[PDB]
Amino acid sequence: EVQLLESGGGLVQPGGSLRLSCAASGFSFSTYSMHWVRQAPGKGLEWVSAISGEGDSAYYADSVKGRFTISRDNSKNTLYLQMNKVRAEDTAVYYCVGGYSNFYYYYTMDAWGQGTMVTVSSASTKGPSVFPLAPSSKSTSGGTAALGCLVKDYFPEPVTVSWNSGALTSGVHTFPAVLQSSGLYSLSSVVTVPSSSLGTQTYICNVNHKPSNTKVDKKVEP
Amino acid sequence: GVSYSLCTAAFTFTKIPAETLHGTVTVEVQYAGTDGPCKVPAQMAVDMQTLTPVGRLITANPVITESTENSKMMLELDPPFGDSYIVIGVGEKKITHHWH
Amino acid sequence: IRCIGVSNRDFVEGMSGGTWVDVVLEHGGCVTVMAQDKPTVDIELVTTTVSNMAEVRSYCYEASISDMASDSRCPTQGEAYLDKQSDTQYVCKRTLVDRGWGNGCGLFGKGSLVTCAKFACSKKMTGKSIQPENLEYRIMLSVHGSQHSGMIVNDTGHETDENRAKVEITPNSPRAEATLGGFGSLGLDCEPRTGLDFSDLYYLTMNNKHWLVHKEWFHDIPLPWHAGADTGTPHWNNKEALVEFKDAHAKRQTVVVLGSQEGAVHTALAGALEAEMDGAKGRLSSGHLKCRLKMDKLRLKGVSYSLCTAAFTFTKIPAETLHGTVTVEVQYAGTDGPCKVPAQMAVDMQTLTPVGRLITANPVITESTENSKMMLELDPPFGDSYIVIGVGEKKITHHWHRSGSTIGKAFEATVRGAKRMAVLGDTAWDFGSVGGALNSLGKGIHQIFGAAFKSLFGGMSWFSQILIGTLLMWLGLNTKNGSISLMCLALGGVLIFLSTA
Amino acid sequence: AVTLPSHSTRKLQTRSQTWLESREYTKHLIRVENWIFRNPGFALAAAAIAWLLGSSTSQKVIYLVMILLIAPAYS
Amino acid sequence: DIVMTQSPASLSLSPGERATLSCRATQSISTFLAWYQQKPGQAPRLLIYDASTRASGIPARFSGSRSGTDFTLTITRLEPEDFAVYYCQQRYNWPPYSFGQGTKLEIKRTVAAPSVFIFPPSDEQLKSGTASVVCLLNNFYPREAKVQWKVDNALQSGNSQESVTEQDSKDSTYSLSSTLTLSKADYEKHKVYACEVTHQGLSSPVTKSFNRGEC
Repeated sequence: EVQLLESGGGLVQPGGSLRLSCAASGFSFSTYSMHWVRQAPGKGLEWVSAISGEGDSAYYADSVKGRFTISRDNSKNTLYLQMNKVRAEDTAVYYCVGGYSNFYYYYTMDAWGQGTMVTVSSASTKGPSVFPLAPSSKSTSGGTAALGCLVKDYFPEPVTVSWNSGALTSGVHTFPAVLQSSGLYSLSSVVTVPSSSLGTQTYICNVNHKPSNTKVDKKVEP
Repeated sequence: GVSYSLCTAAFTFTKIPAETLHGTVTVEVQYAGTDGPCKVPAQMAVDMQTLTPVGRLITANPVITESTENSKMMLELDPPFGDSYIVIGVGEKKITHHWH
Repeated sequence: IRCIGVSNRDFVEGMSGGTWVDVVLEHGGCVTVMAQDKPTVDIELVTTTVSNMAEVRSYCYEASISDMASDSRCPTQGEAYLDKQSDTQYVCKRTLVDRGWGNGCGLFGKGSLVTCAKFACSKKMTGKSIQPENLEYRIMLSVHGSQHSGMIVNDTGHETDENRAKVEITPNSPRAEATLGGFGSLGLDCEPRTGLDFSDLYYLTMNNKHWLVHKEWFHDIPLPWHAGADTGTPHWNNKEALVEFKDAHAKRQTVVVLGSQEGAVHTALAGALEAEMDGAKGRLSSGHLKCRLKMDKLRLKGVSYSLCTAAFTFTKIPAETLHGTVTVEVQYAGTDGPCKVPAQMAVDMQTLTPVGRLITANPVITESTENSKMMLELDPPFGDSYIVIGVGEKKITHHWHRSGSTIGKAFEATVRGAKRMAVLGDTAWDFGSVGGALNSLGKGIHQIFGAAFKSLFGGMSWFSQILIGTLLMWLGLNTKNGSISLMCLALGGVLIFLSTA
Repeated sequence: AVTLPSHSTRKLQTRSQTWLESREYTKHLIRVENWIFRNPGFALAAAAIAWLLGSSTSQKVIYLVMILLIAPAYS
Repeated sequence: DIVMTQSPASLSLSPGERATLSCRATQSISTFLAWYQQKPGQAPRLLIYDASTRASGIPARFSGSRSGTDFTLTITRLEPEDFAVYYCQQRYNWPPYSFGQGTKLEIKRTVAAPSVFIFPPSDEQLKSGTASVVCLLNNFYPREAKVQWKVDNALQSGNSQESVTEQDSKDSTYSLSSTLTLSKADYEKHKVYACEVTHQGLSSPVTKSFNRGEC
């Protein structure tokens, strides 16, 4: 069926060059023209570049002209979007759109990928910290409130954070990285509590991440 | 689709037609109606009080296929040389298009 | 009523059994349509609003030359070259100048010399395309009756009242049915793609002035241009039409710009029609339509009304509207309300026989007040005639004399038909045609003559038409043979084409 | 660009007027009159040239008019 | 130069009514438009090909029309599992096709009272180096607000990094984590802090001007 898998994840440092490789399989992609559509967080979609059925022809947008060149292997039915001269405006989610084209660039029924988290960050190797959050100590003796183990200044995105071995997961969701003034990442969320747990159930977030090695068991303080 | 009935009314003229370099006019229509398998009354006619078919039809026996509200169709007609109308309906709610 | 004083008003009468009539609506002209038992309806083509224009090759007319440069190469030492020649915004031209030891060479001869000049157009003109599927003709309609000279016979038609109607004519909706309250409905069957052959007409944009520029003239302008699909620095193909590389004395090659070609293209536009632009839409002031008038639903309002009692008053003294029709205004003094004015023309009024025909069929007073105005239109015969606009002893008559005769009327109709043929061409046979074997055979042989004449000559100016007409006149006055009708048909067909201006 | 194409080849004859219709009639006549007023000797040169051709005393006048008109607008 | 503009961008309606979304154009694009359907966190689908015919597996409740350069949607019945972000696309002449802007659909919810959680800055985190004065705002409507931190009778902005959560199924839970980035010396030189809510359901914003050292 419609299976457009994407690869080439991770982060893009300012000054290097990478390749977004879409593993397109399941159709005759020697005739299907391929396209590339961004997804900016907070803004709309952006059109980047596309490759025609004929191998030589390939167009880009005027804002990204002369920077991102694509290549299609007809024996592999794959793409290679060369990410040359990546600036700070390329922090979006790239996709792969494939449709049949009798002419150079056209489609009647469109296909889509799953997305690739491509962000730009210029910082060193940092670990996730445990920042508390708690409501006021006036109506916390039975009711509903909002709190959450805040994880900021981590590198890279994301950090797998749980809440009491999968118990207080009523409002915990994997939010994307809040862009700071540097390459540090941040996330913040709320949660729903029954508030009958101060003294019995500990609010320890298991903040664990592989390439940082920072695990500090801490609790929120009212 | 020879056994299908004719359309009733309420056509919509989308994709304003053109000449495909041979004298033929490829016309797209949007039948706004849930009658299902109906047959499109298309003919080329000068002197609109008479509606005499003067130009022959390329897409013989046009058929609305979808039974939804807005079923599309794409036809092709060969008008004669001069002035003509593309009458693609019947009754009083028909829509036409002048072609030269 | 909106067409009664215009000098290009023609009268079309008689239908094929009261069903339809074929007419041509000129853009500056007006057509007054009259029937036997149907009210007289005035048609007036007002505008032609063309929307959705896409650009074509846009030319420059005022150029500028930036910091120029020039460099030479020694003779038998190669050809000269610059790094600034590797940009498309620089014009250049290679030449051969004298070179000596005072000029720094070490070999006397004709060395190569390249002079670059950075081109920069400041103000450019723009050509836009006219699609034939985007014409929007507005047609004003007005029937004759129950109107005054104020806000009823003027342009006050921005509402939905009786006796006035507007319709838009697109190719998507080529037929229209204007709703006239009480009068029924006039059925239009316009053919807007047969306009002024808009596949070969462009839309110019220069100095906030616009023309209906012909396409074959527009494709042969020797000016620098880009293809129009650019929102940055244009490429400017053919930059060598405004720069001049002049060798002064074979020692130094100077490059100077030419002047602004605004006046040189205003004088070159001696055949286009000026149009206006109210935004993204192009309003025209010229052209012609091709409409069939379904008159089967047009009914006459006010036949069941009674006559007026008495007391008509003659205000707004009548005059002749340049064709023989007399616009006659009355001020009816009476409280009948919906009454019928027994207006008629009469020669030798002691017998009171209606002789001259009446334009405004069934004149009706509508207002129930005491003082009620009405605006009529009557056509007398050639000679002495009286305008009887009353009933009984309180009628008011008017001595009127239409200067002319029947054969003068026919001669003026022949002149009007010749001008109508010189403007429209093939479509002039369908101006008052009810459908026959002579208005469709004559239109066919005129279509053959137009396709054999507009392709043969097709490019003569106003003076050159008379210049070749003098030659065809001298070839018609001599060479006594069987080919003397070819020297007289193509003589008159060019002379009346050139003199009716 | 120098030689702008003339739009009088493809003028749009409607009931309304064109762009330059007042100065359209006396445009080329003014040019040939100004040229034949500034160059009087070419009248004698055309009488000397067109009289040798034709040799029928009716085509000489045709070639004199054609030469006298082909000279200001060089074509 | 053809920018696909969308008007309107949000309509506070109920599931079951109609919704008309229009995309505009500058030049003369005749009919070649394509609508899209993008849920947040999922892969985007289409809605209609040439604004008349859907894809495989999309019902006929959603359609469009053609009117010059504007293309208006016609939705018969709105479902609660259908409210997402929609886009437009250009397929005229030569690419790059121009996308729209993004049209979200909001629903009515409880506009009774927002949250008044202040979070005093948890002084061990202040000794760690950072400062998170998280003025929590939850269960409020609409999602837009203007938080002005009146710190010692002065306007301080430019550091507010909010985090708006997705809409809930029963009550449309909207959150706003207002955080003011301050150092240790900025916390020592400032004493009076004031948070804002700017709730459009009420007629007066609850400005809690709490002092440093309270709860």
